[PDB]
Amino acid sequence: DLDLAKASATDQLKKAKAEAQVIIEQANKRRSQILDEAKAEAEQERTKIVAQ
Amino acid sequence: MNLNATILGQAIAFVLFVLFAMKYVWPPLMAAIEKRQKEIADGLASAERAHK
Repeated sequence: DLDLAKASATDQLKKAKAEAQVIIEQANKRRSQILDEAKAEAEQERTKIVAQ
Repeated sequence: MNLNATILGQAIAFVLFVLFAMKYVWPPLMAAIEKRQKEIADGLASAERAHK
């Protein structure tokens, strides 16, 4: 029981520590994706309107 | 039957046996079984604490 408890504690700590970091990093990736998309499409729209 | 001064010599023998047994005999015994019970109980307690 002592061995199972220590092993499970380490396993769950490692898993949560990895998963939360992954989630936050990919949230930063999504934020950057949205920012880049907006930055490109702003000038795309302006370039359409001037030709109009 | 007939009372005799044997009443006194056995009174010496009895007190001598009582003193020697009280000092040396009892304290070493009963330690081992208590140690067994404490080992089982503390192993259970520690395992259940780690389970919690």
